[PDB]
Amino acid sequence: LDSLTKKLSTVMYERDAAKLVAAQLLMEKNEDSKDLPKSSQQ
Amino acid sequence: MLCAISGKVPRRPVLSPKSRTIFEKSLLEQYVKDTGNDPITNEPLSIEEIVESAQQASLTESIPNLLTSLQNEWDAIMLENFKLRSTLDSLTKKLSTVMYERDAAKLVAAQLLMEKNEDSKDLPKSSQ
Amino acid sequence: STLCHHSLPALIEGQRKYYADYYAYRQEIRSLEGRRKRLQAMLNSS
Amino acid sequence: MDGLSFVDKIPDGYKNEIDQLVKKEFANIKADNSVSTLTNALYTEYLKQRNNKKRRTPDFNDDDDTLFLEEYRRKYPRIDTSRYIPNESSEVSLLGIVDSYLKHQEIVLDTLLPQTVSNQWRINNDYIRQTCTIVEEMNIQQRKQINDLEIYRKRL
Repeated sequence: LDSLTKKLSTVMYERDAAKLVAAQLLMEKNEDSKDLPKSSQQ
Repeated sequence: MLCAISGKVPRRPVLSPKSRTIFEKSLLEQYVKDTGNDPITNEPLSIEEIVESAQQASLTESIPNLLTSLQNEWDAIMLENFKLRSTLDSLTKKLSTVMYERDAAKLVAAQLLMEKNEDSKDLPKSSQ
Repeated sequence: STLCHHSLPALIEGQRKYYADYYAYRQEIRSLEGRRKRLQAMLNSS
Repeated sequence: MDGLSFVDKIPDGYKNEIDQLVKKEFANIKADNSVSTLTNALYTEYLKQRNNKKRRTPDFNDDDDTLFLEEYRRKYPRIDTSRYIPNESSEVSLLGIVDSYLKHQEIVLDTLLPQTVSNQWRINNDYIRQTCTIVEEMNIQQRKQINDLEIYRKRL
């Protein structure tokens, strides 16, 4: 019970830690979209 | 002060010399006869390797030891272990939901690492 | 054991985050070092 | 893998937005004897095996099997008075010494709580210094990038 609860805890903490990677990465990808489109227009 | 197999408070505690963990004598003697090794650290251990007062105030209303106390002990043993089997089945289902969403998030980062750096590279190529 | 495991995984991912940003900084330095040469060649024609 | 926790000061809407991205990927990928048999059946049914309460039930002017029942009541009362006589001789003293044993056991648990609390703070304390240093390296990288983007347009 306790040995997989360590596997449950280490996964769920790392899942939300890896989830924060996407929130950072999606916002930077979005900034590179509007930067290039306003530049390539002009 | 407790036993490291059952969760008892031992009456004749014995300690092992390969890993110092205090066990009750009957439980540690049973393990070495089953598989001759220390239960915690899985190291070689025998019965001769082991190295050898608690008061419980009986209740004033001590028939009940035959009827009422003995039924409650085998009820609490039965309900707890069944609830513990229900606890072990649910976490192995929740282990599967943990790793699948973890591998789902790995494919997000693997997809988005190709998206971000090429979007930044196209900004560097835009200057030329 | 969580923060013991959280320390071990994040300390290896920090170097990979920086070295990715380090190599991205070297490529942007090449565009800056080259664009100034074309402006430096403007006074050569003058 | 590298997600800053202490540094990133991440809204709840970003947690909902990132979870939808994870959920979209989730949609794509899509030893005993017979005592164990009795204990599992009794817990699954939730029913307990009945004990004998016949000794409370016994009544006067009844048959030969109930004559065995009333003599059973006499042996139980003599045992109950003997068991009560030991407790009286012992006094509370015996209940007192077991209470002192419980306070010593309870104190050992509280010390294990401080040991784990001290160590989990130390793991966080090491992580906090790494996050602040990873902040300045990322911030200097962003400042150098914003210089290069502005300069390349200015040269051209």
